Amino acid sequence: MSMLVVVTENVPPRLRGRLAIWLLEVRAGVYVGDVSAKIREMIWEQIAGLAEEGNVVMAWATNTETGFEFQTFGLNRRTPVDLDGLRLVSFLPV
Amino acid sequence: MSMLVVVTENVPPRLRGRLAIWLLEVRAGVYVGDVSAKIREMIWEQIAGLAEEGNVVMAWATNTETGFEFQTFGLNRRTPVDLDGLRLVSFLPV
Amino acid sequence: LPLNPIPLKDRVSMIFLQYGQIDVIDGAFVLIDKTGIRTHIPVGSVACIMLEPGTRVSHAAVRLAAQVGTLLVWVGEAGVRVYASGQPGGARSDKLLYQAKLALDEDLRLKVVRKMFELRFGEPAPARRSVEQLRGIEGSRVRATYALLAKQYGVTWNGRRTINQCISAATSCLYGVTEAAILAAGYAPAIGFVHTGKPLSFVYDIADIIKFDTVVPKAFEIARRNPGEPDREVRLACRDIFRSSKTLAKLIPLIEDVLAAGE
Amino acid sequence: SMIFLQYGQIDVIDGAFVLIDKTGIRTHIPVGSVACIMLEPGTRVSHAAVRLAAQVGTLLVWVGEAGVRVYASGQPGGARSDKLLYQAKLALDEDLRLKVVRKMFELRFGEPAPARRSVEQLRGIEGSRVRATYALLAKQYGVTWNGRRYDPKDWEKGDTINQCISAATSCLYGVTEAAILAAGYAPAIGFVHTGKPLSFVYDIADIIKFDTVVPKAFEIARRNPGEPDREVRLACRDIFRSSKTLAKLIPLIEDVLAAGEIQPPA
Amino acid sequence: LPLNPIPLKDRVSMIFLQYGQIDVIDGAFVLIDKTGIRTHIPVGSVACIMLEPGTRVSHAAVRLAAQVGTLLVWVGEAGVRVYASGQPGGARSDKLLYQAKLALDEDLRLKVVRKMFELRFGEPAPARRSVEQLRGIEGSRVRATYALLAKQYGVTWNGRRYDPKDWEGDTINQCISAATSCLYGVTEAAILAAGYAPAIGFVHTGKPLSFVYDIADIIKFDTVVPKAFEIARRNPGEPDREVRLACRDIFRSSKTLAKLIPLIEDVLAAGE
Amino acid sequence: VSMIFLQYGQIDVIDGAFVLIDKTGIRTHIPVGSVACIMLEPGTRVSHAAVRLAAQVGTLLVWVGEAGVRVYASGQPGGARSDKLLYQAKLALDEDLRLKVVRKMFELRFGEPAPARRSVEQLRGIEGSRVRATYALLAKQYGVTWNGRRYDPKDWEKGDTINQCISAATSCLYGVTEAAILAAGYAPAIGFVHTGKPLSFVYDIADIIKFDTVVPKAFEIARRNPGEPDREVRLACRDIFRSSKTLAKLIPLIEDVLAAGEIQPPA
DNA sequence: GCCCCAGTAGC
DNA sequence: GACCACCAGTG
DNA sequence: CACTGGTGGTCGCCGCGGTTTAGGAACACTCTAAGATATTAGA
DNA sequence: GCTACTGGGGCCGAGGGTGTTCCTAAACCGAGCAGATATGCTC
Repeated sequence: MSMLVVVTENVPPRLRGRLAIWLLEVRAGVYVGDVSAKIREMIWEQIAGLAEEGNVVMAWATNTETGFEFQTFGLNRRTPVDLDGLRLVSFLPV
Repeated sequence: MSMLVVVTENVPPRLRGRLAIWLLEVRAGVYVGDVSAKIREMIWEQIAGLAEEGNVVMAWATNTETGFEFQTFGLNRRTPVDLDGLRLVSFLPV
Repeated sequence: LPLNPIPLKDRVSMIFLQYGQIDVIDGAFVLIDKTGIRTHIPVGSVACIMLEPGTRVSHAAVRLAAQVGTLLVWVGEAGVRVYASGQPGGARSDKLLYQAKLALDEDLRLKVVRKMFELRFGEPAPARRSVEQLRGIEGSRVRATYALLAKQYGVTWNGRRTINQCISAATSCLYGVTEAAILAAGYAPAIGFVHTGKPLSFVYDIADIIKFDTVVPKAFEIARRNPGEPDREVRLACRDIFRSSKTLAKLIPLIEDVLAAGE
Repeated sequence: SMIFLQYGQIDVIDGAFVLIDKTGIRTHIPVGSVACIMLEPGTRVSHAAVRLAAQVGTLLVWVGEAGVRVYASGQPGGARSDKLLYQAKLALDEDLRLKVVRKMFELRFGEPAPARRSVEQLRGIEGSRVRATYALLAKQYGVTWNGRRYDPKDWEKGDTINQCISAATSCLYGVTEAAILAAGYAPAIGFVHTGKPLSFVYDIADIIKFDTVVPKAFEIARRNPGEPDREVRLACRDIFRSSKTLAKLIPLIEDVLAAGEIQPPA
Repeated sequence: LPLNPIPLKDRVSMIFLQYGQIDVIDGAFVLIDKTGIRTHIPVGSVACIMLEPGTRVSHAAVRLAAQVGTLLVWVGEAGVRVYASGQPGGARSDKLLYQAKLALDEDLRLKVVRKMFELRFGEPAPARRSVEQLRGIEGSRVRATYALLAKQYGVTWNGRRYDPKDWEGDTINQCISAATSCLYGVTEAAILAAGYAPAIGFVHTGKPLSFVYDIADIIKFDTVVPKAFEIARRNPGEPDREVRLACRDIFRSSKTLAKLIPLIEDVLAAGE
Repeated sequence: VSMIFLQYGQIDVIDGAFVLIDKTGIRTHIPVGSVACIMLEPGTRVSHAAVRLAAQVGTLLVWVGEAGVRVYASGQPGGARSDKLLYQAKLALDEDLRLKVVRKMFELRFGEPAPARRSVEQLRGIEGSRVRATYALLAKQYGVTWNGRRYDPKDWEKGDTINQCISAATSCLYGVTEAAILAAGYAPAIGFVHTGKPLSFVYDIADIIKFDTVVPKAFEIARRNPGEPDREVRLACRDIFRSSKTLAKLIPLIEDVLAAGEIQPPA
């Protein structure tokens, strides 16, 4: 049971309702909750199955060095990058 | 040491850079991190002193029934509501 | 996508809804009030949803709540249970057939009754007593326990029918979560051993085993304070009691421990 | 002793279940008139209606069109424990189990089951005759049959006839499960099928499965329409409405269980 | 609003940056690529930022890093330390006066050296030995520890060469230099942040980072070098990234950042 | 100890030399051994090669404000040479050398030697009295209203114009002084009159020249009363430091103040 | 030369 | 009668 | 990129051998020289 | 609502007697019946 945040963008309303089934949507396309690893894998299954055009980013609490991890689906100007193991986000130009 | 999420809306660039000092901006106005209680309350002081016109919501991991708690600054169409202790979000009409 | 349920220990205890129509929007369980305020509800992340008078649930909402394993419970006056809707085939055949097998055999039924008696009260049940005799003993001790807590919390008590309001609200919440757990594990709520006949007999047994631990005395406290809004304080205290005691996580091992007496 | 409601609000007027549709036609329903209310899509029930149904014991069941699916039901798990313990008594005793299975065989096919056969032997005869019936339907309706092939993951990557058969069987499990719930029995307690939460549904549905339900799947298979699953679902809906199969399944259930020679409840 | 550093224990150990100009945008530490790709660096949440060849830091960037107490370390080949921008006047008077007090007295100096020996090898140092003698004993122990770890992990081992002009299929020495360089980085950051002087050493002396070498060498072979040997046996395509990643994991598990300062206080506790 | 100030340009390496390319293209070629300390003013960007060269020849880099008004960062953090830090530390820990250094600070600040039979706290008292009289004298001479020195550290705007000017002046002075202490290679935390705080030595040396030019200029700006007084005081201290060569002159003053201990210098 | 801010388009 | 897909129009 | 308005189309996203096993702030202090000769403004 | 772009202005948010003390998949197994260089279908 760790903390979860799912940020959606350009996502069709099916995935938005489906995410609202389990997670609290505190801002447009920003969902937050507290789920286990299995439930998180199921929610990511929903994300991969229902977005189809938009981009989604999912982050959850862990025991890594930064204390959390995140994962992306689809393309966004903000793209994750690897720095010798540590994952950050970089903003691509136009 | 718990997970932290900050969603900003219509805040001046000062607050966005200040949040970029400690947290990872994974989407426009969406910051994620893992901080202590002191660092969290400091970041909130930054939000209060630096937003001045926009709305911010901060959600951090806890050991409550929902596994997390959140607080808000400013006004948003999505407003927290109290249902017999459980805090949800309502989407107010125009 | 399948949209399968979440384990019961992972979700929130209970949510109360009032005076609004309940719709499904883009797949979400939404509550709309007379003014137009839409309010999404994490239907999949709550054990059971309580519907108060004034709610108007739609078909797709009942289907949706059913698919995510979230028991709907219509309650009326003072939160007393009126009706309920859940999964139509959400009974596990091995658990159901084991329970019914224990219920058919008179010997195993006596074993289960003695187990419930020995779990509700610290002392073992009196030996060589039939089912009805143990039922009467447990009933007399229930009356003496209600009167005992009544003297401890200092409220006038003429029998189990303000105090009946608080007791009915808290015990009604416990019956709600207990019914949700019973349906979730696959057992039948109508097949009871101590209580019989009523369609929620097993819920009355399992929940009555543990209601006097923390649920009833808190209702006596709220009954003595007697605030202007008793139901809300009772609900709050019920959620804190369910979270602190982790009742939802230890309800199923209580059922399996009771039915384990059948060897 | 039951009624389907759709496309309207279910409210209470003078102690009666009133159904107010879109055109304003109110359907007043006295309490003693129906034992179950089958709620179809497009219905919204009020709190007073659920309160009335509760205070008179009416069974509410949220279903699809004509009971093609069973989405939810009031008194979940079973309201009457006597009928549940009755069915369980019939299923735990091996002798009564074989009696009920034999009655299922004699009601499914005209001839009685071969004498002194166990449950697994009757299951083998049943499966073999089901194979021959698949072949017979294939030759009669003139469709190429390769077997009962279906991949549980990719529905689209499957044979069209197996899609039609699958949709037809799903609708049949719908009406059947609705009938078992209306009668007041547990869908999981089965005699030929056992273990899964809808075993009884599989048995009772298997009694009549190849009577105009699966043959309708082969019929829709001949035409090869654009969306065979929808055509099969709607065809099954129409057959359930005309043939009144839901209403006629309850006596079948009561007799199948009645073959146990044990006093049924009332 | 003021901007203050967060405790070192709550930080990520290290970040390596290369081939881009480091600017400050809206008060943020930003790494801009030659292609225009901006990459924000959470400078306040890192203990060291290693700057590889290709980086062009701005005045505002160096100021900002020093303000949130994040050490800047310009780094050469195999992660070796070249330079370091840090917090000016960031040393505590009581701490620095205690350290210098211990270094000025010869007896207290030998006390601190013996404490470093006992904490490094577990067993107390031989009695009636000078600083040069404990330095030679320490040298032999280090040599035999390198050889022993080499035979354990099964790595070709000859010399422990520091000069990179000796590595022309010699990856083990590169891994040792990179790992120990990461440790030297976080240890220097811990010493500066704690308020001590990195130049005032006891075992190592005359070097500009003698205290860093002492404290880091106390806990070097506990976790950091064996990991370098593990990376060395599994011949990698990019040894630097593997060694950095492994050192990061080691720092998280062994809680090195949180245990550095109390180790320093335990070392300097030799003289009352 | 030579030094050079650089602003508004890119610092790169050409032919083993520090080249500085400014906004207009003026390349400043700097031989590698021509300067011991580079003061990086606002607007400068340092390439990795430059830091590598300065590192390999031991050049101290300091990121400062204009003319040394603030000290933001510095290379060789904490101190690169242990001999100087242990020299200053030995002077501070021994009370006799401490009182010698303090007496040299007194004699250099005013001109007259302090009285012989005096302790450290007594010299602190004489200093306090004389700076009180100096506050009154400067206030009466420039004709600005004086009601004391105190202020509110929790809010800068809740204070006198004169206290704001004085505080800004002493701030810039602490900048240039700290820059000097770092360029000489000594510890800004090891003080003799001031003790305990991480910039005690900066306060010590700063007190020597505090009331010669910067505080008089603070009373001048306070008398003129501009719109933004802190910016005017800071720019004035910037011009004073540039024209009077305050940074360069501060270092030999440090070397003398420490040399008063009659103990062999590091060299 | 580096960086913040204000205003104004643009999607 | 309840719900969804679609296709834009605006800030 | 999110929210919203209207219209036309659906009533849905299935398949069932059964069972066992794999750290700040507060206070408490020096000292001086002027001068309310006590107390105080400065370090 | 976020992002980009372009002039215009500034190089900037401090102050310092000191030191203590306290606040769930797979493997295994039943049947019939067609029809057979046997397994294959079906339950």
